[PDB]
Amino acid sequence: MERASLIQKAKLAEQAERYEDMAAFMKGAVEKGEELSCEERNLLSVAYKNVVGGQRAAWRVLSSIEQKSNEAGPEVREYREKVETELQGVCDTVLGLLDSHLIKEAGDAESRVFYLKMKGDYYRYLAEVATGDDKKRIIDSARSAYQEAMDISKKEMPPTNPIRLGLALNFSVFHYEIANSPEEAISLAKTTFDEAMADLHTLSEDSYKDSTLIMQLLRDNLTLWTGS
Amino acid sequence: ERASLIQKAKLAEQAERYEDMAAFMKGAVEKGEELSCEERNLLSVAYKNVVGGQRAAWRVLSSIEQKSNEGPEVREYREKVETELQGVCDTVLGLLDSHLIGDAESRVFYLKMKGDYYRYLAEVATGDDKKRIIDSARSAYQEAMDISKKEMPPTNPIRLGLALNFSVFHYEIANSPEEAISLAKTTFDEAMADLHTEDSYKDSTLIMQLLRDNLTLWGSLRRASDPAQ
Repeated sequence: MERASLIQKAKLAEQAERYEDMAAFMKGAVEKGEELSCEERNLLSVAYKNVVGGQRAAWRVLSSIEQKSNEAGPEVREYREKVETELQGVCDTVLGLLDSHLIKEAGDAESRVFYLKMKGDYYRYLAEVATGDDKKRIIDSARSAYQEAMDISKKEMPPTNPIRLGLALNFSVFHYEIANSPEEAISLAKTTFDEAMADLHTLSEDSYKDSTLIMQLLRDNLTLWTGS
Repeated sequence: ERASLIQKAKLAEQAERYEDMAAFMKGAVEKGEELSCEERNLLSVAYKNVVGGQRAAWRVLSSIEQKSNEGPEVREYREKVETELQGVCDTVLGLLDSHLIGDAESRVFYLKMKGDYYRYLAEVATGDDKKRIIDSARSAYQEAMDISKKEMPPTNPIRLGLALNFSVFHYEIANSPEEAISLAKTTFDEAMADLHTEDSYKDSTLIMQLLRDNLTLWGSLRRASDPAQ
């Protein structure tokens, strides 16, 4: 069998910063149809986060140029469309993996939340580029994925859990940027922060590291969305 | 069309999409037309980044492969990366040889680029082949050095860049650390001499700084006397 080899190669690709290869290896490993361990889920996420991150960054540059020139010819639109299409291909691939293999009405709650957060994240990336037609559905598919994830995490995981914090952080970004609900973004972020803060002495070192890093991102967004 | 491919290559540079940038520049070249100064740099920037990423990865994987057996996945994947890297170098050398040609200034530039890409093949070549590739890199650089020395000022950034890379070739590839250091100091001392002199100062000085860096890396600067502390 080559599942273990695909996973070993994905770890090598991570060290070599070959994220497209990392994503492909993890995709193939998922497709062997066995659940992923904690380590393996993170490899899947790291890989696609980086792949899509690069496409999004590029799309932003190109879209920004396209808009500021509309008072550099058809080339900007054509190339922005190429990048956009490619990006959608990645999100569709990731959502295809989540729906066909990973998300299940079964198993522990953390991994359930992890995949639904991932589902919200990738529908949110589709929403970043979508036009009014697709937009509404997509925004809503992102909202339900996050909301379902939020409901589980709130009942099953501590407020200091990094998957829970990460979920809240991203859902608040969704509110601010995508849904155009800056109030619930600010509110969710403050609430998340304060609830986690109250529970910090229950966390000992090592877990405190992971969680305070995400709490620092919440504080940063809050300061940005308001004042220092 | 050609002008569109060049416009798209500029956009790809801004979006940091170097594989796309390389492909657009390849297509623009393929259309014969000599490249302007700006266009040559776009070609170089694109492939420098593409191959840079493959080299960095190859470095990591080869390093793991060597430290480890002192596991077939490492070899297989290192081979995949290596093969892909060779494909890029072969593509670039194919462009240089196929659509090479005009003037002395630009002739240096392409021969330097020819030396650079044969040097990247040498970074991974095994034996019978490695030894030949090293010479194709050496002649490309040497021919370019001879032109630059007779036609360009010692402050010229293409000339400085060529010297810098040829000296790297000597230390790393040819295992001639003596001429690598000789060449690198000679190059920086000859440029330092005529520094005061349009105004491309900052352009040139950046490459001078790389020569001192790589020389300090190979004691540090000049002799040491008692440091007051």
